[PDB]
Formats: sequence, C-alpha cells, structure tokens
Amino acid sequence: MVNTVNYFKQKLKTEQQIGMWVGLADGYCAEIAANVGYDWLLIDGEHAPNDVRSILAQLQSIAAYPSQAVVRPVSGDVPLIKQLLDIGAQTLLIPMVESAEQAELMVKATRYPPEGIRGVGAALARASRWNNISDYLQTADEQICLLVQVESKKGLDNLDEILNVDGVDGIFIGPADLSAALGYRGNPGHEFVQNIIVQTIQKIRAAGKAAGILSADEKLAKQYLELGTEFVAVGVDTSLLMKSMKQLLSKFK
Amino acid sequence: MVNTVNYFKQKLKTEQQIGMWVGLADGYCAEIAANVGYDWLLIDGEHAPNDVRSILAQLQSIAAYPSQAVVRPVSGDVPLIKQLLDIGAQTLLIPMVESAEQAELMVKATRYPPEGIRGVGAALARASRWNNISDYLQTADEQICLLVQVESKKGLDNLDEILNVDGVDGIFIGPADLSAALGYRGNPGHEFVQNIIVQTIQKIRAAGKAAGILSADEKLAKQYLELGTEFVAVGVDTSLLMKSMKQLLSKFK
Amino acid sequence: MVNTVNYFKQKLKTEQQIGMWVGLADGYCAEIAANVGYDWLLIDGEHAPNDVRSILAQLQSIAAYPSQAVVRPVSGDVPLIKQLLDIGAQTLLIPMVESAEQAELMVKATRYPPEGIRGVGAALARASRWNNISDYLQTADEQICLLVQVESKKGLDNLDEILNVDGVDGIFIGPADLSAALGYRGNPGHEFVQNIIVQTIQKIRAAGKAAGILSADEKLAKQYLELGTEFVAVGVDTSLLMKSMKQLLSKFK
Amino acid sequence: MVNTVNYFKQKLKTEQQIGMWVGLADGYCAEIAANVGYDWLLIDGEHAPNDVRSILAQLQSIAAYPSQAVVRPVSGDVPLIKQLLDIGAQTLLIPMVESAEQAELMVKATRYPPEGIRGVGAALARASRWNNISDYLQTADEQICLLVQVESKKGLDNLDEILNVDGVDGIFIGPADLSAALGYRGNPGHEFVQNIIVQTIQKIRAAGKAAGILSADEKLAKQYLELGTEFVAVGVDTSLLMKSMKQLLSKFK
Amino acid sequence: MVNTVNYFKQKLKTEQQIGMWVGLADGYCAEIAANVGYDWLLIDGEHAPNDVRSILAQLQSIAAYPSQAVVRPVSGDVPLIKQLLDIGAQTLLIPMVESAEQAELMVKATRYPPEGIRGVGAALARASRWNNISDYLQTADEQICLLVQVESKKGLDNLDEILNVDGVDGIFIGPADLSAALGYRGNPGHEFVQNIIVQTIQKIRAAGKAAGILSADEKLAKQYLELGTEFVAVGVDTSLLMKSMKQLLSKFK
Amino acid sequence: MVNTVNYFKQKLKTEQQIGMWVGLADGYCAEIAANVGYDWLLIDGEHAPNDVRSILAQLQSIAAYPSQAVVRPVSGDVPLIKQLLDIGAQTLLIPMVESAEQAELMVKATRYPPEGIRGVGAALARASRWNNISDYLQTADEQICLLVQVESKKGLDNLDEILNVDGVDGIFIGPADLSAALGYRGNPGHEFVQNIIVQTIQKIRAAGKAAGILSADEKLAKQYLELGTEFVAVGVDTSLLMKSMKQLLSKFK
Ligand SMILES: O=C(O)C(=O)C[C@H](O)[C@H](O)CO
Ligand SMILES: O=C(O)C(=O)C[C@H](O)[C@H](O)CO
Ligand SMILES: O=C(O)C(=O)C[C@H](O)[C@H](O)CO
Ligand SMILES: O=C(O)C(=O)C[C@H](O)[C@H](O)CO
Ligand SMILES: O=C(O)C(=O)C[C@H](O)[C@H](O)CO
Ligand SMILES: O=C(O)C(=O)C[C@H](O)[C@H](O)CO
Ligand SMILES: [Ca+2]
Ligand SMILES: [Ca+2]
Ligand SMILES: [Zn+2]
Ligand SMILES: [Zn+2]
Ligand SMILES: [Zn+2]
Ligand SMILES: [Zn+2]
Ligand SMILES: [Zn+2]
Ligand SMILES: [Zn+2]
Repeated sequence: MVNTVNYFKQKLKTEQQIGMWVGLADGYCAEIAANVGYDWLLIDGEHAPNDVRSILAQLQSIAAYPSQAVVRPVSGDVPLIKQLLDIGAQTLLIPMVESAEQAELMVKATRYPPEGIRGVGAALARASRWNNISDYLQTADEQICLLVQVESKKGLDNLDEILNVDGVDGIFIGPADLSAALGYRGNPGHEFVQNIIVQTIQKIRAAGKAAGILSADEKLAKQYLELGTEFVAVGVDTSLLMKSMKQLLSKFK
Repeated sequence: MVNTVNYFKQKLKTEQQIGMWVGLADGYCAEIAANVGYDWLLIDGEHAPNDVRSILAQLQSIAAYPSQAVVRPVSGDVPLIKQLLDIGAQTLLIPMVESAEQAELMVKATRYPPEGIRGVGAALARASRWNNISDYLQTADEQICLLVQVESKKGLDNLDEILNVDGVDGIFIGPADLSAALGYRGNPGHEFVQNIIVQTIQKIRAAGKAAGILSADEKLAKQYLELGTEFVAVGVDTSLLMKSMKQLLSKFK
Repeated sequence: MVNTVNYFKQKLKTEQQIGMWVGLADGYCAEIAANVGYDWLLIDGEHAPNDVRSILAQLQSIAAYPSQAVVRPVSGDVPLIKQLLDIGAQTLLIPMVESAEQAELMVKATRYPPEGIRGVGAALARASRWNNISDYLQTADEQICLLVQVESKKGLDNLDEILNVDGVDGIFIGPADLSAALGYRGNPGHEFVQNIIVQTIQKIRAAGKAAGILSADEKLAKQYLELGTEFVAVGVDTSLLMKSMKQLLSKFK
Repeated sequence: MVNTVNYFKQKLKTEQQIGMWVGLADGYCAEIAANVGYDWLLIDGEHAPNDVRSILAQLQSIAAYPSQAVVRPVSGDVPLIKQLLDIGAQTLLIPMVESAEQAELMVKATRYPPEGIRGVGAALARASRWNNISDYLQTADEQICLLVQVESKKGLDNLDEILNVDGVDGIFIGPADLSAALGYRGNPGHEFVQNIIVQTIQKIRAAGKAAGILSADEKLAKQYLELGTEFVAVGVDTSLLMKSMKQLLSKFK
Repeated sequence: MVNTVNYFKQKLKTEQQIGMWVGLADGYCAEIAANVGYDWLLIDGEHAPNDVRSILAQLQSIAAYPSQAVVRPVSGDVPLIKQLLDIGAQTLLIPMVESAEQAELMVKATRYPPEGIRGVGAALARASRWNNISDYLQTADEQICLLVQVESKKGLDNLDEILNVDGVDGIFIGPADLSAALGYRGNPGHEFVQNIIVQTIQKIRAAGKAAGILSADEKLAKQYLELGTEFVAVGVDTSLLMKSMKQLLSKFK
Repeated sequence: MVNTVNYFKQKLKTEQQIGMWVGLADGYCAEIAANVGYDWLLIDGEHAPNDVRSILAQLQSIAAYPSQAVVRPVSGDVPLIKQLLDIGAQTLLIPMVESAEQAELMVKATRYPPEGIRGVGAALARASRWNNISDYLQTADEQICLLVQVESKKGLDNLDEILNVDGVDGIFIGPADLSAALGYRGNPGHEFVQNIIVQTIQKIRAAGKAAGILSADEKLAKQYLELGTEFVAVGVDTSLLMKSMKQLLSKFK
C-alpha cells in the first residue's frame, strides 16, 4: 500500500474547499456527514465531547468517502498531536496559537525525528496501516498538513511572525473566540470584528499561506469565498440538527 | 417517589401530539431532539441500530425534558418487551401486528401477573427506580401505553378484530411498510394507498382508539391532523440531518 | 491449559453456597462485587440492562476472583444460550421453565452434538480460550451446570416432571414472579406463598436436585438455609447501593 | 449515489474467493483484517461476541477497503436479518438451515414486500445511506446475497430440497458443526466426514449454486479449491492471533 | 430556554448542602445516586476512571433529578476545564490548588473572554443546549461555581492568599491528601490533622467563602456541620457498595 | 486481602522476563494475549488508541492470568500517572525521559506523600480494591515499579545521571524512537545504532538497574538476552495479527 494522499493539503493551492464542522462525536453521525459531499469534515476534539477513541471511530467511518478529515485537538499538546497522527489524522487544526515559537513547536510535533519530535510507533499506528504502508516512515511527513488558529489579540499581535513559520500550511480564523477576545462576545458580525477578519485573511494570503474560517452565515461565508479564502466551513452538524428539528416543529407548533 | 405519569397516554384522549422519530441511536443526539419541544420522541429499536443499552442511554437523556419517550422494539418479542419496560420505557410501539391474538399477547406482555405475563424484577428496574417508587408493582400497569402498528395486508385484514382488543391504546399506520405491502414500495403518496390510510384512520377513531402515523410530507401530515389523528410523527432525525447538510452544501456546491 | 473447573457445580452436592445478584450491568461494579467473597454472583441478563458484550466484560472482571459466575439469560432461547456458553459462562439460570419438554430442550442447548444442540465454534470462544484449552470439545459438557427457574403456576403444575429431567442440576424458585403468579404481587412473605415455597424446596431436594432461591429478607434467607437449600442469593447490588445511600442521607436529612 | 455493488455476489459465478473469519468483534481489529487483501471477511455474529452495534462498527471500518463483508447472524431470525440488512450488510450467511421451508423463509427475509417480508425503513438505514441512494427501494434486492449453512444431519437429509430454492445463492458447509453432528466432534479430518463434505460440494455445484467452506488446514483448503469450491475461508483472526503469539513465545520459552 | 440555574452556587450562602461522592464512573450508577435526594453529587474525574465522555453520560442521567452535579477534573488543566464546562458541568472542584496565582488562573479558566480564557464554542456545547439557550454567552458566567481544594502544606501555606481571590466561591479540604501531606497517611482522625482542618474551616468562613469537606465518619461529618461548613460530602458510592455487600455476607459467612 | 505482589518487579533481580506489546486496545484482545504465557504484557497508552477506561478493561482481563501488566502512559504526565496507578497498574513505562530531574519527578509521581506526590484516593481505587486491601496506603509503594525510556540523544546525554536516580527500577531502550533520533529512522539494525544500544545496555546493568528493550527481530532479541537484558519484548500484537493474516493469504493469493 502507498500512504493515503492528503488531497486537502494539495487543494490548499488549487481550489476553495467547503467544510462541515462535525461535533456529534459519533462514528454513525460522522458517516451521515461523509455522504453529503463536503470537501472537508472538521472532527472537533476541542468543543465536542471527543477523545482519541471516538475520533478514531469517526476517521474509520469517513475513510470510505471522498471528504477529507481534519481533526482539532483540545489544545496544542505535543503528546495528543502524536496520538491523533498515529490513529491516521493527516490534517490538524491547532486552536489558540499565539506566537511563532508555539507555531514552530506545532510544526515539529507533526514531523518525525531528527527534524521533528513526533513519537515513532509505526508498528502500532493506523497511520502506517500497521506497516502495511511499507515506506510510511519515509513518506509520512509529506502528507501531513498543519493548520493553526488565530483567534485572540495575542494571535493578531504575532500574526506576521506566525505567517513567517515554514511548516504552517494554513491559518484559520475562529470568529467565536476572536469576537469574544475583542469584547464583542456572540457578535462577530460587528464591523469592528469583520474589518479585522478581512485584513487578517488578506495578510494570510499575501504571505503565501492558505486562509480558513467558519461562518454559518451564508452572506459572510460567500464574502470570505469572494476574498479567495482557501478553506471555508459553512455549518455545524449540531446547529443544523437543532435548527432543522425546530423549523419543522414550528410548522405544527 | 410516585410512578412517572405517562402524559403521552393521557393526551391520547385530550389533544393531537406532534412526534419526532429518533434513529441516530445515541444518548447525545437524543438529548438534542429532546430540547426542541416535540410532544413525543420515537426511539426506534426496529430500523435504527439500537439495543436495550443504547435505548436506556437515550431514555436517560430525554428524561430531563418534557418530551414523552416512545420505544419501538425490533418485533413483538415478549422477553424484549419485558427488558424495555424494566429500563423504564412507558409507551411501546409494536411493529407488524396482524391479528387480535397477537395484539392480546402484546397487552399481556405489558401487564404484571396474574392478569399479564410481564416478568417481575422491580429491585433491578430503572422503571421502579430500584424500588424508590415504593408502590411501583401496584401503580405500574396504569402508566403503560400499548401502541400497535397496522402496516401489512394481514393487519388490514384483521383491523376490526385488533380494534376490539381491550388494552390496545392506539393503532399506528406505517406508510413505508404498508405501501410496500400494497405493491407501491417507496410511493405511499399514491391515491390507492392514501384512500386505504384515510379509511383506516376513520375506523381506528370510530372504535375509540387513538390513531397515529408518520409523514415527512408537511401537506400529508397536516391532512392527517385535520382528520383528528391523535399522534403524528412529522420527521426523522437521520433525514433532517442529511437534508439540512445537503441543502447547505448546494448553496456553495 | 485444562478447562476451568465449575466449583459451583461441584459444591451443589457438598455445601450451601451464598450468592449476590449483580444487576449493575458493568465490568467495574461486577469486580467490586467479586472482591467481597460470595460463593456465586448472578449476572442478570433478564432484569438488568445487559447483553452478550456487557456480560462478557463482567465474566472477565469476576474471573480473577474465587466467586463463581452464574448468568441468567432473558429467556430460554437456544441461540442466546449458545452465545453465553461461548463467552465462557459455565452455569446458566433459565427463567420461567414450565414443562419437562422445555427443561429437556435447555439440557440439549448446553451440550454439544451429537447428544445436544450447542453450536460448535471452539476456535472463536473465550470458553475454549480460543482452543488454548486443547481438549475443550471433549471436557466442556462436564463443567456446564444447568439451573432452571420454577416461578409460575404452570411451573408448579409440572414440578414433578421437571425434577425427573436428567441434566437439570438445580431448580431455583423466583419469589417475585411466583408471588405475582399466585395473586400476591409484591408480597411473597404471605403464608400462602411461603407454604408453597417450602413444599417446593422439599420436593426439589427429595428428587436429588439442588434447590435455590433469593431473599433480601435475612430471616427468610436463614430459614431457607435451615431447610438445606443448596444455593441462596441473599441480596441485590442495585438494592444494597440504593439502601446504603438512603440510610446514610437519613442521618443528615 | 448508486447502490453499493455486491462484488462478492457477482464473483460467485466468475472466480474462487478467499475468505478470513473475523471474530475479534472490534472495529479496530476488523480494519487490520481489511488491509490484508482477502476477497471476503466473515463478521461472525454467531460465535463471536457481536451485536448489531459492534457489527455496524466493523462494516464501517471494512467499507474503505476492497474486501467484501459477509455477516453471520446468531440464527435465521427474520427480525435480526432485517436489522443486519438495514446497517448495510449485503451478504448474509445463515447458520443451521435444515429444510427448503426454512431456506424459502430466509429468501423472503432478504427481499422487500410485496415479494418478501424485509421490513421497510430506508430513511433510517445506512443500507440506503439514509436515502442518499435515491433508488434504493428499487435497486436493493439485486445486491443482496443469501448464503445458508448445511452443518447437521437434517440439513444433509434436505440438501436436494434446499438446492432447489430460488434465491439461495450459496451453501456453506460448517465442518465444526457437521463433524460434531456426525459423532466426530473436533475431528472433521476423518475420511467418513471428508467423503460427505466432498459429495456435498459436488451436489451444491451440480445444482448451479456456489459452494463454500472454512478450513484452517492448508491441504484441505487447497483440495476444496481444486474441487471448484467458490468461497473458501482459510483462517480465523482469533486463531491466527493466538497461534502467532504462542509460536513467537516458544522461540524464547 | 433560560440557562440552568446553579442552585448549588446560590445555596452556598443560604444552607448546608449534603453531598455524595460518585466514583462508579457509569451513567446507570450515577442515576441510582441521583434518586436518593443528596443536595449535590461529586462526579470524580480525578480518582475514578472517568473521562469527558463518561462524565457527560453521568451529567445526562443526573439532569432529570434535583441533585446538583459537581465535577472534579484530574487537575487544574485549562483545556480540560473548557471541555467539562461545554458538556454542561456548572460547578467544578479543582484538586491541589496551592497559590493565589493558580486560583486566579482557575477563575479565568471558567469565564469567557475578554475577562477570562474559557474557549468559546456555544454552537457545539450541551452547556448552551446547542444555542437553544439563546443568551447563553451573556448568562453563562453567573451560573458557574468555582471550588478549589486545599489539601497540601503549600495550599495551607497560601490559604490567606487563596481566600483573597475574587471568583473562588468555596474551598474544599481533602482529608485523605492533607493527612498524607502532614505525614499521617490513612489517619486523618489524628488530633494534629483535625486541629488544622477546624482552623482551616474557621479561616475559610471568616473570609466569606464557602467551606467544604468529605468525611465517611458520621461523628466528624456532624462536627463539621456544627462548625457551619457549607458543603459536606458524607460518603462515597464505591465505599457504600463494598461495605453493604461485605456486611450482608458476614451475616451468612 | 493483601496487596497484589508485583512479581515483574521482583523478577528484575532474578530472571530475564519475555514480553509482548499489547496495542489492540481492547479487553478481549488483551485476554487472548494473557493466555499465551508471556512474563509481561505492555498495555501501550502512547502508540495505541487507549485511555484510562480502555486500559482498566485490559487490566481486568489480564488480572485472571499470571502475565504481569506494564502500562505505558502517553507521556510523563503526573496526573495521568496518578490515574493509571489508581486503576491498579503496578508497573509504569515512562516514554522519552531525558534528565535526572524528570526521572526524580516520575519517582515522586509513583509514591504517596509525604515522600512523593501521588494523589490519595484509596476509597475509589481498584488499586486498593476500594480499601478491601486494608493496609494499602502503607503497602502500596513497595509493589510499584518505575521504568523509564531512554530513546533520544538528550536521554543518552543524561544516561549516567538518570542511572543515579534512586527509585528508577529499569531503563528501557526504544529502538524506533532512538534510531529516528540518531538519523536512521526505520533502520535500528544499522551498526551505528546497535553499538550505542549495546553500550547503553552494559551501562544500565553496570549501575545496578534492569535493562529493557523491544525487538521483533529474533536474532537481535536473542543477542540482547545474551547480554543479560532483564526485560525483553519480542513482538507486538498488531504486527503479529497483520503478518499472520498476510502470510496465510500469500499461500492462496
Ligand atoms: O470560531 C471559533 O472560535 C472556533 O475556533 C470554533 C467554533 O466552535 C466554530 O467556529 C463554530 O462556531
Ligand atoms: O412507515 C413505516 O413503515 C414504519 O413503521 C417506520 C418507518 O421507518 C417510518 O415511517 C419512517 O419513514
Ligand atoms: O424472584 C424472581 O422472580 C426472580 O427470578 C428474579 C428477581 O429479580 C430476584 O429474585 C430479585 O428480587
Ligand atoms: O464450521 C462451522 O461449523 C461453522 O459454521 C463455524 C466455525 O466457527 C468455523 O468453521 C471455524 O471453525
Ligand atoms: O480527601 C481527599 O483528598 C480528596 O480530595 C478526595 C478523596 O478521594 C475523598 O475525600 C474520599 O476519601
Ligand atoms: O521503540 C520505541 O521507540 C518504543 O518506545 C515503542 C515502539 O512502539 C516499539 O518499540 C515497537 O516498535
Ligand atoms: Ca450492545
Ligand atoms: Ca473514552
Ligand atoms: Zn475557537
Ligand atoms: Zn414499518
Ligand atoms: Zn423471576
Ligand atoms: Zn457452524
Ligand atoms: Zn484529594
Ligand atoms: Zn518510543
């Protein structure tokens, strides 16, 4: 077997990828999302009740479908990053990255020694298909995609420095965390927040990195796509489930 | 503690109850449905990948919310009915009931000896809250609601006989199974099928039983409600999740 | 490896075995019970929310301890009996046995062909330790113990006939089901019920079979032990947990 | 989406398919087996500790790989067959089939009304991908493959009658159950048993049905492949795991 | 929907709340505890085998009952505190707090930006009921209760400084950890340890904070209640289960 | 009950112990490994998809068998070490130890106060069997075995310093991580790497500590045993499962 090609990683340079957030924390719900045809699915280990084992179940469900899996760990924890890479997550989204030094450490966390600090356990890893991918330890690093989130004032205060880090493939703006950080909690739609988001997208793309964002607002999502934003999540499974069931009940009250 | 009042059962005689089918087979997904405000939730043990333990988890999630839980077992199996009653399911929907004899056995399956054949295990049962409901063995039978499905030609061939069974609280029409039985598989909307459904509803209510049905078609659901149908399920969580995610992706393709 | 010796089975002829009912349906709770020193633990697949997989977890927990595991299936279902024997349950308690014909079928369900109808899958079974017990298919039948429950009027109406079945090692009286059957639901303590239980124990022992019963009442349990009852369960984990926590709260209200 | 093509079913007429038995009852272990390159994987719900939910997890793991999933239910139970088809099992192996009447009922259990008795729940089923396979109710029946086991004297006594049942795609011989039935428990290698197996294979193929068998014996398996046997399982994951670990330890003792 | 009112938090100023430690790590066992009528239940993520997903299951069980849930994480880990708040834990007990600086960081960990560092993910959170609590991001902070444990010499060495931290609602004394720290491991009953505990309680209440403690000793628990201790846990489910089963067996030996 | 004797720990001074790596992350697979007769089983929480709860299930499976359980946490995290000791892991293997300061902290993480920093929760711990081991808090420390991994240049740069730490019972060499660290990723067999491993083993044994290693290469493993290496893992369950299935398929292709 040859290593799984990371099409998400390649498509950062060639197209705009439409994403769905997956917080239902369940292999069965993840498979339903995998059938729709999203370019990427975000398995949320930060804000949904997920652990390594539930994330593995969702990777296994999604793997039969063309949608590319991206995993958000709860934090930029080097040992957790090791665990998520070994279960075979090829794209990681690190929350709350605030410095070049942190971004460099996240790069190393995703690469084998001697260049990085990724723990070696190829005989045990779904990532190597338990060494059925015979050249995994040579071919792994190339199909790993590192995304970091800028979603705090300190993040914005270190944006130029993070954008200068070789090995950061993309910067994702988190509007919920960023609008709260800016003193507009629950109101990312405010012009003060939006002007910062647009300037941030422009600076990310100007530095040759992929820009990413989530908006459940169709107008904002289409505006971000018009700016050339490379990876745009357009909804959340928990949100769509709740809203679809409420909208239906409202017809009958 | 006093036994949990079965409001679904009482409301069969006082109002029209709006239902949501729950086939996501997950305590977390069931809790999302429970927040919406449906009169009843159908935990599907027949057509969703559920067992006694996953059904228990969903009952525990839903229990904090006003929505009344109804459980469909895979078949009219007396031992399985015993298991679902002891985990505290107070309303059962029995699929594919086809005779007065089978309906009578389902009545007995829901009632303690000597009048019924429900196995006695109150010290172990969530139903009795492990005997914290001190008079459970005396008060149980009154808060148990038996619904049976007519969804085959043999069912329709025995409808008057089933409607004469004391202890059957409601007859639910399954349009998917019934339309397939009638040689219109996937096409319940056909006049031939609809005329049989309307006459069946009329006969059920004429005999003093509650009538029920599921349609994801808003016009059909509102038509069934105009006929006085007592319990109408208006959607399915798997369907709404899939449809909401597809409709969203179609705005971006 | 040699087959696990069924000490419960042997001790039916040599001593009185004190039992604990295990309905917490959890490998961790079962291990707590296993540390106490009961002669036997009843893993209840009839009245606790258990399935083959949760019963396997509890067998694995209990296996490191001297307490002997007995499993109650939800009913006398031949295929379920096959499944519980293969995960390595060596003693079964069949509920609601009502005839010699049913008891004979339960005997066959526990024995390999050509004498019985137990399905053969030794390469897959924890029971054979995946054939690490090299002579399992020759030594299995001898360490299997069959117990049947008499707990209905029809059971009592066929008692002499069931006691004449070779391969029934013990008859267990279920006071909850039997008192309900007799029209004293929730009141097995009534003299009418107790006189039948005592006569039933005497007849079981007179026929050379082991007699068994459960009573959470210390006086009744000691009375049954004074009659020579061979296997007596003296409590239920769910009951003891609820009562211990209520008794403690009552000191502080 | 178009219905998943059942290549196992097609290949019954065009080649000899090599199989691996999957009794580790685990989505993670099933994925390891899926990477090897077997033509088919048997998810054993009869002799391994599986239920609908653990079988679903293994179907989801295997689905990303070319290996074709076959599911063995614990018995020819119509409602369980319904449950396994809806989670998306396209080939079923029914144990201990003993008459044309039973084989005919298993055919009906796999087909939608009005021709069969398969319960209709396409909105809830992974099988239809929750109706994302838009024509599922019209295209389902064609991609369903029914295999029945002859593994008892009564099965052999009804072989010609079973082979005359339209809708039985294949007859699998179970050497463990059959050798036990014949009074050679644990010793299927005996000439008495082998002569019956060879004649049975010849009779199956003469009637235009696919023949199947399992043997962990390389010589027997190759002899069966030489006879033209269409589906041959050549090992068992539990057996291979145990033997590989034993053989390794023996080098160091 | 309005945010769940934290009655535990309000009752810190109005009454003495009686608690039960829940370490059986199981939604089913947590529901048994929830039926008893304790003012609060401690779901132990530090010393019972719990993770975010098992803690979620226990919150869902308890939510139908008046008992207030408190969650102890394994340590004062900011990302884990984020995870436990989003699954809807409204009161946290932080183990081994040893400085004002650590206590201040725990305050921030429980509050949204810009005032705190709690990660924002309201669309995914059971805490917000997936935004069905429409003003959650404005009303959340007020119903969150922070408790910290003083249970080391360094804790006692920084007690006045911790008691001066705005946002610490209560200080809980851990007698097991504290007695071990003081060189009296397993012997918290010693006068040396008790005099420190009493003075510590007096200082906590003198600073206007709620004091808390656990003792399975009825006399010590009643002494702590006589001192005005606001939240007193009086037992542990694992302890009561083990003790109740041992005491019962001792009557029969 | 008396504390479980750590025979692995005793045997570090008296014999050479043969080990099997357990990465199938499953109570059922762990039991299969436990039946083989390995001196020790490594439950891998670093490179297999395990958490505290799945590790507990595997400890419970293994506990009925003579094989000694060793647990590798994902990192030298003090709170995780606390959690793994309380579920009853008596031997820990800490990955990537790189200084005497870190080794000293790992020693303290395994010992109760006042000498160590292990959190006290004996009432809740399987380790104390919920205090059924009456003297646990006095006898615990003696049956705990600390192993540390040297598998980086910084580890080798601090080897003499680590070997001088009282309370480190053994140093395990990780050839995968070490060969990668040395710029021979995937090629530990190279003479440059092997000469370092041999000198490292000699230095470990010269300092009076137990030396450990894993090699799936029979020749290398036997060479290490010839050097006097005290604990040698000779294979990996995931590797043996994959290879056994591949080698079998290759006979039929
Ligand atoms: O927006 C953010 O802050 C995020 O990083 C995650 C959110 O959960 C996501 O955008 C959904 O609103
Ligand atoms: O319609 C039926 O046949 C049913 O009984 C159940 C179906 O799954 C339900 O109606 C959803 O279409
Ligand atoms: O008493 C019975 O009827 C039983 O067979 C089972 C009961 O659950 C048990 O005795 C506990 O009351
Ligand atoms: O051989 C049989 O009887 C079977 O049907 C199943 C067995 O488990 C299989 O052949 C493995 O020995
Ligand atoms: O006492 C302590 O140290 C605690 O913080 C927790 C203990 O597990 C609890 O008190 C039970 O003894
Ligand atoms: O070798 C190492 O680096 C290890 O520490 C763990 C590996 O997973 C093990 O050796 C199997 O190759
Ligand atoms: Ca199950
Ligand atoms: Ca987990
Ligand atoms: Zn964010
Ligand atoms: Zn139906
Ligand atoms: Zn009974
Ligand atoms: Zn068979
Ligand atoms: Zn403590
Ligand atoms: Zn390593």
